[PDB]
Amino acid sequence: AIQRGSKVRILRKESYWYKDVGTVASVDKSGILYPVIVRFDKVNYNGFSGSATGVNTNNFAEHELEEV
Amino acid sequence: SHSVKIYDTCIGCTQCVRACPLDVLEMVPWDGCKAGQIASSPRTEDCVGCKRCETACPTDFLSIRVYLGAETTRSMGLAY
Amino acid sequence: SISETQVFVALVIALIPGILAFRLATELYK
Amino acid sequence: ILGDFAASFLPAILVPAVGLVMPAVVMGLLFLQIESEA
Amino acid sequence: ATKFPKFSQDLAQDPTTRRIWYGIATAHDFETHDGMTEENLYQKIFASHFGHLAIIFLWTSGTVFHVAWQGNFEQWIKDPLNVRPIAHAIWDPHFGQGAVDAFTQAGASSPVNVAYSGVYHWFYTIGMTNNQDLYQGAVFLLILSALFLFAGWLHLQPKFRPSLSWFKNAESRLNHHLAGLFGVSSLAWTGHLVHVAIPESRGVHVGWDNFLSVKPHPAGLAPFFTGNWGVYAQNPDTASHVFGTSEGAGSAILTFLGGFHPQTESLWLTDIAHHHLAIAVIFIVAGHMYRTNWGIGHSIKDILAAHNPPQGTPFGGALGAGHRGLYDTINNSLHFQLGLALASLGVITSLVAQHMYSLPSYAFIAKDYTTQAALYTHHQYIAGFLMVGAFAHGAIFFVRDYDPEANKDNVLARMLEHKEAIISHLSWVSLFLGFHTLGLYVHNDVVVAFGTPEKQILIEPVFAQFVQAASGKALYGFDALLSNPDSVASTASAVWLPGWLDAINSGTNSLFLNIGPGDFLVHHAIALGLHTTTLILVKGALDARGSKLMPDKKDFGFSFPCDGPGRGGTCDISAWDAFYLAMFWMLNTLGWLTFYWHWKHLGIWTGNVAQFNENSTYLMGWFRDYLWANSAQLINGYNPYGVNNLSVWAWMFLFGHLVWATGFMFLISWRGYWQELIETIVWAHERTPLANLVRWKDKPVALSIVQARLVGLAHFTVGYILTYAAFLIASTAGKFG
Amino acid sequence: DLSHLTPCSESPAYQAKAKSFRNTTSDPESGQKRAESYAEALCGPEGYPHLVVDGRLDHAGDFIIPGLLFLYVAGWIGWVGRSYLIAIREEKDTEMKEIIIDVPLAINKMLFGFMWPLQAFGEFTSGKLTVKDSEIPVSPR
Amino acid sequence: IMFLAGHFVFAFSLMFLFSGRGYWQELIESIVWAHNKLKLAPAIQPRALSIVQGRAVGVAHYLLGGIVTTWAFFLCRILSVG
Amino acid sequence: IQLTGTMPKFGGSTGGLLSAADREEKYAITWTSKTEQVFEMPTGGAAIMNEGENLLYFARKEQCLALGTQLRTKFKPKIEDYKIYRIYPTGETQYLHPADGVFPEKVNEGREFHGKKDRNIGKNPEPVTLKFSGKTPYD
Amino acid sequence: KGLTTFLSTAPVLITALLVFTAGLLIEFNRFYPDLLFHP
Ligand code: CLA
Ligand code: CLA
Ligand code: CLA
Ligand code: CLA
Ligand SMILES: CC1=C(C/C=C(\C)CCC[C@H](C)CCC[C@H](C)CCCC(C)C)C(=O)c2ccccc2C1=O
Ligand code: SF4
Ligand code: SF4
Repeated sequence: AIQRGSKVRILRKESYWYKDVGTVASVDKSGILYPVIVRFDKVNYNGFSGSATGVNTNNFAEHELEEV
Repeated sequence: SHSVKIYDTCIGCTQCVRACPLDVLEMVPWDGCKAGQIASSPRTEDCVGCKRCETACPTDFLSIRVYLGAETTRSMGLAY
Repeated sequence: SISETQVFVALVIALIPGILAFRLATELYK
Repeated sequence: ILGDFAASFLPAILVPAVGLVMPAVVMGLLFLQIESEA
Repeated sequence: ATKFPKFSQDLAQDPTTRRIWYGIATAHDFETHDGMTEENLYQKIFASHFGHLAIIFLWTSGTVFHVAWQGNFEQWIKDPLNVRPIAHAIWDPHFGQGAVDAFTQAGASSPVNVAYSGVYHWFYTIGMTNNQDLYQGAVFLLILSALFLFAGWLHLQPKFRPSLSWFKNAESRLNHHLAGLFGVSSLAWTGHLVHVAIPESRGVHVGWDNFLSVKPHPAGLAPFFTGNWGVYAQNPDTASHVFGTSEGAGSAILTFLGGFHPQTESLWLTDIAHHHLAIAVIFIVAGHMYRTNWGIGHSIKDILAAHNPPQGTPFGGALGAGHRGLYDTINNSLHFQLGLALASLGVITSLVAQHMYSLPSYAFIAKDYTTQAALYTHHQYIAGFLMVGAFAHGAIFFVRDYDPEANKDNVLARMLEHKEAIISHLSWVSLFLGFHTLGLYVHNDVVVAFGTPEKQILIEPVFAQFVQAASGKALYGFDALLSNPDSVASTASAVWLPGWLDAINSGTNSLFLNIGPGDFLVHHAIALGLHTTTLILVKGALDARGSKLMPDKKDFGFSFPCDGPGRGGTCDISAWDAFYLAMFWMLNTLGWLTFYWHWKHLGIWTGNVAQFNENSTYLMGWFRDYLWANSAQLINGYNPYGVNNLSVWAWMFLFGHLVWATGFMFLISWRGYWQELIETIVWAHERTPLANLVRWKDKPVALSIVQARLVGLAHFTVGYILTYAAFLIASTAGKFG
Repeated sequence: DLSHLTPCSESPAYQAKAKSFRNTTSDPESGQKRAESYAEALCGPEGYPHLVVDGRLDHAGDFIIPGLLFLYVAGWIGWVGRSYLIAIREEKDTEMKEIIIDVPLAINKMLFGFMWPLQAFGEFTSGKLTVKDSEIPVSPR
Repeated sequence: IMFLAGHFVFAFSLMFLFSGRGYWQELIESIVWAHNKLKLAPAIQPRALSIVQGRAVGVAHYLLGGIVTTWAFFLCRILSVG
Repeated sequence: IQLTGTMPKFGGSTGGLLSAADREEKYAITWTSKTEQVFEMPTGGAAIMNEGENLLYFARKEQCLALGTQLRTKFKPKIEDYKIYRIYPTGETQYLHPADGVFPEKVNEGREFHGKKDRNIGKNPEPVTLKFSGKTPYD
Repeated sequence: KGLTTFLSTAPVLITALLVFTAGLLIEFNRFYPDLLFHP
């Protein structure tokens, strides 16, 4: 059910968007641990101090997600 | 000596190695990533603990993680 | 007031926790 | 200035001992303790 | 390869000066010592307890020995309201003639210090009369300290080292602590009161020679066994009783008036003895609660596991699993026990401070004003220390002792489940107190400055005045539950009421002070201070294990500097930030309440209560009529024209300012500036002639980040207490001295 | 009954102060208007008006009327802010009109913000005021 | 009034000077959830002030509060004795 | 081994080797350049890359890689052929920075997994599990 | 056209709002001064 553009909620506790909903940019079909690239509306804390920009996408696994 | 531990949520973007100022990190081949590589920290006895590698990591929580431990004359970065 | 000898009596009494504090501190080190 | 209390000469001995002599002894001994190798 | 520190080998191979500083600060953290088991941990803590009790008993022995030796306990008992108590003599090689002449005080011929701890009143109340009774007490305390030292040395020997099951025997420890430490000790103090203190208050010397001969009551131990206990309350002390002598004295050893002694302005010693016997009985009964060896009793685990509201209860399963997982979480974790102990001790120390000023238990201590000020401030600052340490050890328990598997969906887990709802609502109540307390203070400041003090928002604290009237104060005219004589509580068999009502409705004591609009705002400042200090402390205790910016905060432990400048900047994110940032808020709150106590009591003791009652509603009255007005005799302790007896207090005032401002150096300037400076100093040492012969064994580095936060915190704290103790003591001793 | 607090007219410390009340505005009798307006309050021994806060009537003007007025105004401000914040979400460019405020929407939010408690009760009973604990970001324990 | 105001701003400076960013980021994280509970999430995500900006705010408040205090003290002294 | 190199034309500074360089360890960087240009030392000031191969000594590894970054970036001839050594006062030389001959940001076979955890960073053991042992939760 | 977007920015509108609110409060305390409580 995980396909590109489907809105999905994160189940990683340590993630910035734990229990938050983001869209799927791409899913990798090769044998990698975290194939689902998920892009979010909000931005992460990542960056240096004083940086106005931050990342808003990450790779996740299948069991780390749920489709809404 | 500090402990630089690299976890399996690594995209192989090599930003930690280019951000490292004392050549602690390097890239090894890895079958578990799309980029085909993961970071490793062989000469972690040279780690000062600046966490520039942790700054440059683009994962939601950092795949590379520095644990400040015992302090040596290289961890302090002392010219004297 | 207390006497002059009572001060020296209290001092040599105070050597008994003086020695035993040294004995406890070395065994707490071990 | 000596006091009217009993054994007034004991402040004249113990106060320079606890303020000068044994702190010098404790800093010397602790210096030798914390700076000795092995 | 350095033998110091022995307990940590990571710090032993440190080639810098951080090794010594961190071996000092990690010496008492026995849990992180190398090669430390739990069985050795508990025994080392057990022996450190005995060493600490011996330190307490030696400190008490030194206090009593300095009252006996170079104090004036013979002269003070004759005139307790005029003779100044002497703590100890001064032997200073640095004194000139002016300081020797100034410190030759209290009827002495030597430079002496005036006692402000007020143990003179305590000793006079408990039965001490001459210097020999103090000397025998000091010698007995020396023997007791030596006994505790030998016990601590003995319990490190492998024959007498207790097992781990003995240390975690909570049921027996609680039984012997309530029955024996709290009940037998209170019963023994009742025995001292009815045997020594009450007859010495009535002129009857007892001593250790006559306590088997002087019978405490005319009907001795015969009404105790028959049951007619009223014989011990038949002839109470007359209101015309004079303390320490037989005229006006009664014969009853357990009276129950509940008022104040008309001469000493303190509670009756027979009242104190009756209270102690009552609480000794209750503590012994409470000590017979938990099962140890004889089958009957309680087990704490069954009480905790049975305490969860089931289904069908109107609250339902709101607590989740309830309290299961406790008695393993609490008993395994020493930081949980330490935090609970420090919280209980801080609350009861706050109660000691709030009760020894309004209900003095020592003879002529209400009229020694500087002793009251020193005692209240000393106990409230220590209560703030204990309370902040309680929350710090709660944070330590979460970061290194909390197991989410054992505490699964219990009360402790569900605290962390909504851990930031608490932080958000505590932030809301902190802002709700702060914005409006500062708004009313600034409004009052502006309208008083604009010549219109009648435009002030003056709010009468009607709820606390209703509480005062409910306790029996007829001044506010509420006529509620003890103020009127025709209430169900007033018409009861309460025989404390004839003493309590004229003790509370007389303005000559500190019992239930008159409160007005200047007491409402300071109380809300106090509520702001406790709520905000609780906000830093709860916020760091619940975010100790980790949170959104730093998920793995438990891997670095309790006390780490930062996690780098990445992720936006991560300064003060360890759970040690809670302690570090809450020492400031605790000190600010204790400053607020001790300024409140000191200014209100200075208005009371001077006899002009209107100054506080009109000037405490705005902050310039605080700044002028309390700080500037009462610092006058303080800063004139030494001037170009001479030296007063308060010259040491002016010197401590300036010393506290210097240490407090030196703390700003460690708190504002940070590490790498100083590391870059020490590198140039190292170059200058190694490149100059005749000093490069002297080489350091350890490489001089700057103080680390947590170390310097701690050093600036310690400077801020030590300067804070030193300058306020100097200002307090000199302010209320240059007037009432 | 607050016997310690006397009315300012019967208090003989307020009448000494009320002669020397300064004028605040350009109106010459502003001090006399303040003196007559503050006489209905309760004055202590200082001669200054006190406010009794327990919700009683004949002293509700001290706190209850200003408190309810502030609660209406603060609920207006918070409800118009929440309405604007909700309205600018679901239109795919929210930071730019978070930083540069869309005035024609903000005016329509503001002038229709008088009926804030009715809309607050409607959103509370409808369940659209409070987000459920599942659909919300929570920090790690 | 300006004397007391400068004392306030000098004391206000030490919150920024003494503390660090990682306390306030976590406190703002606690506030963000309470806003999320009532649909009050701002589009511009609230961050704590950066470390350099925290130092800048602290030193600007320190200088402002001290200088306003000394200005008020000097001017009110010299407008009474001069 | 034995470090055949000539020193850049430097006027001498105060930021260079201290007493611990001849007693604990010092570091060296050797690089070959086909032109003569001006570079900035981490020691302080500017020195001259003379024609041919260069050898410099520093007190720290970070100074050597701060020089190596200046040799790689910000130069038009784009010097990558730099080697970093560690010299103990006994005389032993350890070749450090390009161990495989290739830069660490480029992947190479023959390098093994160091510090790699086959687990998520959130899937770490609690410290309460690892009480009273030498093991810390990142092992 | 680009000027109205600048006037619709956060500082310009917050300054206009604060000046309007302060002016309303000042004009109220001029015409109706000294309101410590509701009579
Ligand atoms: C901790 C308790 C305590 C404290 C704070 C003081 C403090 C003082 N005493 Mg001492 N003293 C004490 C215990 C105490 N004493 C007891 C129990 C006795 C034995 C009966 C005396 C006997 C005594 C004499 C005879 C004299 C003083 C004097 C002094 C003054 C200077 C110290 C000095 O030179 O003599 C210290 C000399 C000693 C023999 C004390 C030995 C150490 C005692 C027993 C307690 C140990 C201290 C502490 C618990 C261990 C270190 C703790 C560490 C963490 C700091 C100072 C006012 C002098 C004075 O009056 O000058 C004006 C003086 O001549 N003291
Ligand atoms: C708490 C302990 C204490 C004690 C008992 C003293 C005692 C004294 N101080 Mg000192 N001092 C101390 C702490 C103390 N100091 C500290 C902490 C500070 C730093 C703030 C100072 C700052 C200070 C200054 C700057 C000066 C004094 C001086 C004096 C002397 C004044 C007597 C006089 O009128 O001149 C008579 C002086 C003498 C008779 C000379 C005494 C020299 C003795 C006999 C030598 C003993 C030799 C001994 C074997 C070696 C030292 C002890 C050894 C165990 C290490 C006297 C020896 C003054 C002085 O004269 O300097 C010596 C002086 O200039 N002190
Ligand atoms: C009846 C027997 C008995 C009694 C009297 C004690 C006594 C004590 N035990 Mg112990 N215990 C016992 C048996 C007993 N225990 C049993 C059988 C167990 C085994 C399960 C334990 C296991 C045990 C542990 C594991 C520990 C203790 C410790 C201690 C000490 C507690 C600290 C202290 O001194 O505070 C004394 C404090 C008070 C008396 C006052 C408490 C606070 C009061 C109630 C508040 C009000 C104060 C009041 C206003 C008075 C003010 C004073 C005045 C100046 C006005 C104390 C000496 C500790 C230790 O080693 O210490 C050396 C500790 O580590 N015990
Ligand atoms: C729509 C705006 C809005 C709303 C309704 C809320 C509502 C909430 N906030 Mg607040 N807040 C906001 C904006 C808002 N806030 C902003 C702008 C700030 C930064 C200064 C904060 C920072 C903040 C703190 C630090 C705290 C709250 C708290 C709270 C709660 C209690 C109310 C309170 O303490 O007010 C306090 C309000 C402020 C300190 C500032 C409010 C500024 C104005 C009044 C907001 C409205 C004007 C807005 C800028 C423009 C409106 C849009 C317009 C174009 C239509 C409540 C859930 C507390 C909480 O968590 O309780 C559960 C808490 O501790 N808020
Ligand atoms: C309180 C605090 C914060 C939080 C501060 C925040 C979130 C700032 C809040 C914004 C305020 C409301 C800006 C108000 C000041 C304006 C510049 C004044 C004009 C505003 C107009 C509306 C009048 C930090 O981020 C911080 C970072 C590093 C060290 C210390 C601290 C620190 O102490
Ligand atoms: S902490 Fe600094 S030196 Fe250590 S690996 Fe990371 S970037 Fe390199
Ligand atoms: S910076 Fe982080 S994500 Fe990028 S290669 Fe290094 S460890 Fe992997």
